[PDB]
Parts: sequence; structure tokens; C-alpha cells
Amino acid sequence: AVQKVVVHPLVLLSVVDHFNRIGKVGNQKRVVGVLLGSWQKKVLDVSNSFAVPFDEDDKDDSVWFLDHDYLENMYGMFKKVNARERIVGWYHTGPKLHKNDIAINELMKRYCPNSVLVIIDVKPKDLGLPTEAYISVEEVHDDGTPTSKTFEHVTSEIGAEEAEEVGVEHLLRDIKDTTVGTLSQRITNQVHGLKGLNSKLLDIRSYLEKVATGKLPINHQIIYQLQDVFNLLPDVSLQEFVKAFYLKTNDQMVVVYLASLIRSVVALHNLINNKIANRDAEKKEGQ
Amino acid sequence: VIDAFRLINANMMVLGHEPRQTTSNLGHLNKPSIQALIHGLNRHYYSITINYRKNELEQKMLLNLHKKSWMEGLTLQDYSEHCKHNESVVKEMLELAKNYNKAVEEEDKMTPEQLAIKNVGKQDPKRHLEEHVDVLMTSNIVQCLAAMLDTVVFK
Amino acid sequence: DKKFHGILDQGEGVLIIFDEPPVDKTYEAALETIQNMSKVVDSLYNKAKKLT
Amino acid sequence: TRPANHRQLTFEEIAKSAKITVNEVELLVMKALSVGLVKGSIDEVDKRVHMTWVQPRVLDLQQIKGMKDRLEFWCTDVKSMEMLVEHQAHDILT
Amino acid sequence: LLKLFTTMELMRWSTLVEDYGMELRKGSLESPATDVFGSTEEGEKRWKDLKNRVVEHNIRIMAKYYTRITMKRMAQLLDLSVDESEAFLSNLVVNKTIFAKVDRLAGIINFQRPKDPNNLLNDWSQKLNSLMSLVNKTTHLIAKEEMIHNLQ
Repeated sequence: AVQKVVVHPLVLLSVVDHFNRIGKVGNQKRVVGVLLGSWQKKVLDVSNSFAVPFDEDDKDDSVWFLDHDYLENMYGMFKKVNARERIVGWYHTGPKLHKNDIAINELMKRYCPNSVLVIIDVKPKDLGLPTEAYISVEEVHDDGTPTSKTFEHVTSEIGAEEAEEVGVEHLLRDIKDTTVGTLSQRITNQVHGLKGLNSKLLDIRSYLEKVATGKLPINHQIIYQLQDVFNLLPDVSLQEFVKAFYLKTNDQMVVVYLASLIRSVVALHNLINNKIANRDAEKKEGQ
Repeated sequence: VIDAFRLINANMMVLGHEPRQTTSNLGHLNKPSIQALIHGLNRHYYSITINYRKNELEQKMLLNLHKKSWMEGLTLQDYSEHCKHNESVVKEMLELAKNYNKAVEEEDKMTPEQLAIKNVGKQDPKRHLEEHVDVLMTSNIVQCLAAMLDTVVFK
Repeated sequence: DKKFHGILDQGEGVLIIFDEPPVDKTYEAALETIQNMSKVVDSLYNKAKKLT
Repeated sequence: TRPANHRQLTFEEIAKSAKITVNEVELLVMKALSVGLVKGSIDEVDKRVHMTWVQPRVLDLQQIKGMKDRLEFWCTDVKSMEMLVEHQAHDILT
Repeated sequence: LLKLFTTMELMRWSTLVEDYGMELRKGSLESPATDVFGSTEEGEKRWKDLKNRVVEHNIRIMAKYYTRITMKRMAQLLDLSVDESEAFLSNLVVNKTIFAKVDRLAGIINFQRPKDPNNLLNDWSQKLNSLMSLVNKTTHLIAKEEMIHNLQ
């Protein structure tokens, strides 16, 4: 199992590039490639990738051709180029998982005993990362239903080598805004977090709408998880949590006040120095 | 740092020719570096200007780099660690306040070397005090706002 | 002598014992910093009004 | 069945519900906690069983709908503060 | 017996002795009974130590399950009188094995340490973090079920 996975800007760029290549060549709506990386302790760093010729139908959910001969040729060649980048999984640029994903994961597992799929949604997004990482795992159902292979999510994030960071920063030299300030950036992070929480709640609400109306069968694991969450929701009017909140709010506002006073004194010192310099310069000019 | 090149012909450079045609004013790349000039630029090879392609789509993922999940956006720092950090930082602020009182005293007193050679090798109470107030105020304001937003949204 | 935090109720004849909270060091440091920055502001008087 | 706020159970209530006595409800509650079906604590001085979590239970369609309404309320609150923060910090907010 | 001592639940020493005592301290001619509790000075000491271990187990269970308790009940559940029970609890507290404040006037014992604002807000923030993680997990389950039941 892999709890954490780090994808790289080179991987993202190559995935976008492969999607564009296939779009220009024909019309598939999805592209699949192989993903090479390292195995830092319980952390999968996927450093590179290469496209492989993949095709599938839209109806049977079983008619799909993946060229593992091309896969192994390209992998051995990339091994000749660089050795540390071993097969670590595969990627497919679908907006969402597919039925074939389990079979393709088995085909990859024929190569990597612990293969991690990463859906790299090439379509631009706003409230989430572009990579969704999954790992196949057997689901031993408690209700006696037969055990079946299923995809399990693993926390995925984007990280860069030193050179990758240098390159991406050069590319974003004029777009990325760095004159924001730490406080402004953190407030932006807070509002983005609120937006993400709202998006997750809206997804759950839509699923509940579908289930209640009847499109989706009752999923007992999901219902268990939902009621566990709703029970985990805290109470902020207990008359003891309120006292603790006020006590810590004051314990923080005292420090904020001290810092503000110190900043005010420093600003007054700067003003005194500036006015002293101004008078000295003016008097010397008048001399 | 990257540069494109193609080689000048020995034949032409001996038979008096410039192996580049100056139709445009695009020969102002960077005032080529002395390293390249001494290593053989403008004699055996020439530099070709380099630009880049902007798609506004790859740039979206390059921006998605450094991005933090809403978990991190809404997480509150460990309150015990936060209190310990505030205590410590206020302690260094106290010491720097003593040193700032000392420095402001013997600042206008004499300024022959105060300009540049009175802080080298010695701590600057004003600068470090500014740094401490900035960092602690950022932390405290951010955690207060996070706590309040959490108290409401997770009700 | 502060060898334990408690109060002796004579009437009933009992001994109440308090888990006295520790003294906050942040406020101690804040007050001392306020004093030192008051010294700084006095020095700022001295610089400014004499020069300004 | 009890809500998430007034989920304090008295020995008398549990005894009436389970046809046991207040002297055995205490052992019953400790057995429940040990087997892990519920989480909480017991205050026998006031004979109140504070509870904070129960084993997830199957829900009917009406219960799913009620949970959906609760989720809608939560989503409205989240959206309200998203809007408030954005509007109040619009200047600095990037 | 090992199961009883490794179970996270109370156990009365009276029933412990009744069910097991006759076949640990004596008896079991078919399967010789060990000498760990034989009728000799050291065996008596070991039996008293077993009683102490039983009381310690009961006190630990009550400490972890109870927010508050009265001595008249703690002694009853420990099969000791109020004086011996409170002396044992005082010994444990002094040794710092178990924390418990004993309000003798009201005849109460509470095993909960005084509420700290830091601890309270830390518990609240941990609840919030677990809630965010659980909503992420549940939405991943939503995605999985939608994948399985949406295309066909």
C-alpha cells in the first residue's frame, strides 16, 4: 500500500502533451500511459511517464487493446537512459474512473507488484488538484458478498525537483503572483479550503439526492460513513467549549496587541529617522 | 540559463563574410556573456534567440503546483504548540526590546560608523523585532480566523 | 508558605485542595516587553524632541 | 434515537428501556463500551451515561432524506461563510 | 483466567475465587494445581498480591470508563469496605499509577483531570480533522459507487 504519492510537473506536462498528441492524431476522449518513479519510504514519487498505444470501445467495457510489448520496450529503453526511474504505475486522462481500470491495473501489476493509478484530468479545474491517485485492493465485504478488486484512494499531491521547480517557476514567471504576503496567501488558502469543503458537501448532497430519488441503490458502507461524519460534527455552544474558545482567543489577541504595539513603535522610529534625514538634507542644501 | 547555437563556417570567416543576415533588430539577445565570447562565440558559432510557447493550459497545472488541499487550508495548528511558539517568540521579543533600547540610545550619539559598520557581525534588534512581530502576528491572526470559520462551518 | 495549594475551611472543619493552574509565561513576557519598549519610547522622546 | 446534543442517558431511562435495574445498567453500559458498540463515559454520582458515538446503523429512505436535509443546512452555512470571507477580504484576497 | 485479566471489563473477586480459586490454590488432583498459591506464607503473600492485582484492574477499568464515581459504589465493586478501597486508591494516586481526585465530603471520586482550554480545543480540532478526512473518504466512495452504477 502507498498512503502518499507525489506527481511532478514533468509528468503533468507529458500527460497533457500525450492527450494533445492523441487528440490531433484522432478522437479517443482518453489516453493511457505508463508512469515511472521512485519508492521513497511509504511515499511514491512518480518522476516521469511515457505514452503507450491504448484503445478501447465505449459499450462492451471489455474491448480494449493495450500494447504491453511497446510498454516493456519503452520501459527498458528509459531504464537504459535513467536507472532509478522504475515502473510505478499508469495514468489515464479520464475525467473519472472507468470499468476497464481494474483489468488495466492487473495488466500493469504484471509489471509492478504494487501499481498505483493516477487519473490526471487534463481538463482545467478550479477547486482541486489535477491528479487523483488510486491503488487496487481486495474488498472483503462484511455482508458476505464475494471479495472483488476495487480502487482505493491514496493522498496525491504535486511536488517538484529543484530543476523542475526552476523550470516551472520560469514558465510561470509572469502569471504566478508572489507579491501577496504570507498573511494574504494564508487567507486565500482559507477561502480556497472553504470552497473545497463546499464542493465535497455538494457532491455528497447530489449523491444523497440520487439515492433518495432512486437512481442509485442504497450503499450501506457510504451511509455508515455519512452518519459517522454527521455524528462527528461538534457542538460549539456547550458553555465550556465557549469558555475555552474565549480564553484562547484572548491569549492570542494579547500577543497580537503586543506585536502591533511593537510595530507601531518601530514605525515611529522609522518616521523619526526619515524626518531627521530630511531636515539634515534640506539644511545642507540651504548651506 | 539556456542558449541555442549553430556553427560559423571557417571558410566564410576567413573569406570575409558575416554568416548572419541582419534584416531585423533582433540581435540584442543579452550582450553575449564574456564566458561565451572567450569560449568561442561570434567566431566559430553564433547564438540563436530562444522563446517559449504559452498555452494557458499547461500553465494551469504548473500553477496547481504548490497548491494545498482544503484539509491544510482549514486545519488548525496544534494549540499547545501554538501557545509554546507564542511564549518563546515573545521571549525573544523581550530580549530584542532590551537590545533595541540599548541601540536607539547609542545610535544618534555617534554616526561615524553607524552608516554601515555598526551592525555587521552584531544583531540588529529592530530588524529581528520586526521579523518576530511579523511572524507571530501572521500566525495568530490566521489561527484566530481559522478557529472562527471552523466554529461556524462545523457546527 | 505555598507548600500546597489549598484552603482550610474552619467552620465545617475540612481542607479543600485546588489544582492551581500554572502561571502564564506569555503574559509575564508581554508585560516585561511593554516595560522595555516604554524605555525604548523614552529614548525616542530623547532623540526626537531634542533633535526634532 | 436520541439527538447529538441531548444524548445524556439516565440510569432510570436505561433501566426502564431494558427492563433491568439501576444497579445493573452500570455493568451493562461498561460491557457496551468494552465491546465497542458505543463510546462515552459514566457519571454515577448523577447517574448519567454520557455518550458520544454509536455503531453505524442501517438507515431507511426517510432517514437518508433527513440526513440530506441536514447536509443541505451544513452546505448553506459553508457557502455563507465562504461568501462572507471573500467579500470582507476582497482587497487583500488573491 | 487469562481472558478475564485481558478483557477490558470488571470482574468481582468473589466470583473469581468461586469459579477459579478451588482449582488454582488447591484441588485439581487429575491435573496437579501449581504451588503459586500453595498454603504457605509465600503462597498467602502471592494470593494477597493477586487480590491487589484484581483491585488494580477494577480501578483501571473504572478510571477509563467513568467520568465520576462515588466511594460507596467503588468499594462495593472492589469487594472492599470504603476505608480499604479509598486507601488503595490513595496508594495508587500517590504512586501515580492512576489519577483520581477524591471529594471525601460528598463521597465522590472523579478520574477526569481538570479541563484545560488547550486540551479542549485540541480535541475539537482533531474532531474537525477527522471529519474532513472522513468526508474525503466518503466522497471517494461516492465516486466509486457512481463509477460502478452510472455507465450501465
